[PDB]
Amino acid sequence: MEKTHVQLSLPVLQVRDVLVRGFGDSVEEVLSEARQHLKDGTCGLVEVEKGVLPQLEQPYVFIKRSDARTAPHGHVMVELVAELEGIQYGRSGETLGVLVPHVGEIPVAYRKVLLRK
Ligand SMILES: OCCNCc1ccccc1
Repeated sequence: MEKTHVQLSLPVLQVRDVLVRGFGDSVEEVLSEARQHLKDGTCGLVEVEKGVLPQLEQPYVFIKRSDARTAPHGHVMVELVAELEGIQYGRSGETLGVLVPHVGEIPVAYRKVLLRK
């Protein structure tokens, strides 16, 4: 029943509000946990600016733009890419943000994406 892509609206969190600053301790774990939280509706997004990544925990999970032509509704097509110690696991387009668990923080916006699953 699982489609290749799912439309999600992700809460955009300010980095200083985030209570759980990463998904886990290895590349494989963070990707796994990020995908589960995305399915459960408990994933937030932090937009990357100077100073943001040092305030979060590695490995990082990024959502990156996967294509240039399809934004049905306002949902940019994205895929997950993890980073640890300067090495990325996946190759994709431009970063839309870094994913983190969402545990009830108040967002500043919602970001519509079409997530490749
Ligand atoms: O083992 C999967 C259970 N999820 C634990 C968790 C992680 C981050 C925020 C809230 C809860």
